[PDB]
Amino acid sequence: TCPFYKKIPGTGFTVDAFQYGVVEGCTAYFLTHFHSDHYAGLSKHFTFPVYCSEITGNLLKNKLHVQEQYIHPLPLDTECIVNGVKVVLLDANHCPGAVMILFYLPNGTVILHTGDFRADPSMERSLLADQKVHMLYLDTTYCSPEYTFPSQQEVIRFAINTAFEAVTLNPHALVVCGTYSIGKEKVFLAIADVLGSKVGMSQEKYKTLQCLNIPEINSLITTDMCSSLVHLLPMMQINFKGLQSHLKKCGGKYNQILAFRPTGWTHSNKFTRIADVIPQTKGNISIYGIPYSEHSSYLEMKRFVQWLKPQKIIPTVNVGTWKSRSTMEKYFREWKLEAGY
Ligand code: NI
Repeated sequence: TCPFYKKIPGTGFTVDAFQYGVVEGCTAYFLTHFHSDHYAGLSKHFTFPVYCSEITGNLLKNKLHVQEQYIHPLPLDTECIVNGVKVVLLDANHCPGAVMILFYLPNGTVILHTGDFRADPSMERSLLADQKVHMLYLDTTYCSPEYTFPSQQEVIRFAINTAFEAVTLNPHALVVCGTYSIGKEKVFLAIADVLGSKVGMSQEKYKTLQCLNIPEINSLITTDMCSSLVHLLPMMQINFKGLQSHLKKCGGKYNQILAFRPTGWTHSNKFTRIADVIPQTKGNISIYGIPYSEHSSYLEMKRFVQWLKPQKIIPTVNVGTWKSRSTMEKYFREWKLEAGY
């Protein structure tokens, strides 16, 4: 049965709420982005209206085989009406096609649902600036002060310099990037760009990238592994076994692998600057752990919330346990007392 935090009060609307069968009273199902925990339950068998970004709709059509009649894509940054309610979709700075949703309720209440997001200062000069927001449905993935991480740009610069040096040193080395969902594409696109290469990958992965409205994408990606010095593999294969095995498959065309594993936070973020990072190595294979986050750090989340000054916060992540809920309520209370709302 559908939880309160996926319901929008005073509408027939739900968010990211497809795994409970038919939700009684729901007249429109929003989907914030194409990640499986959020789309869970959607299939070609779904026959109610789904509202989402154009990218998310392309994915729904092509990967999930949801029928076109049920897919209602909306442009971003544009005031639209849905079932007689005014709504706006905003860029979430998460994965391709991910959005936050602004609901302007008939009674005059304004609600922001962040979906999944990485808070940024640019969000402070959006349509959010134009009026008070009363309720915030918040991505609390890293809502604890230990969660720090570098900027996406620091990480990319690091990846670029590292790959360029290794391949200029050994022109027969192969660059491999690990992947499991959409998101974090800039890792492999920036590396490929500095090496003058396309990125090679499986047919299933190519098909996914072809739905994302990336400019000039046909000149950036290919299913011909032979013709490419940056390859994508499933994240599960980024280990010394998987990478040796892959190296055998390429027909001796390369004699070395340099691999990247973009992770979230893991415990060593507590000490190490990006400049100090060093790989695990076994022989002619070297693996780098890089902390590329598409969720807010604790400090990013705190700044956004203290700017927005909402009357109520409703978490959407880590809600299944009392300890978690209680911990998060303590931070929200500190933030409020500090900022004076
Ligand atoms: Ni997500």
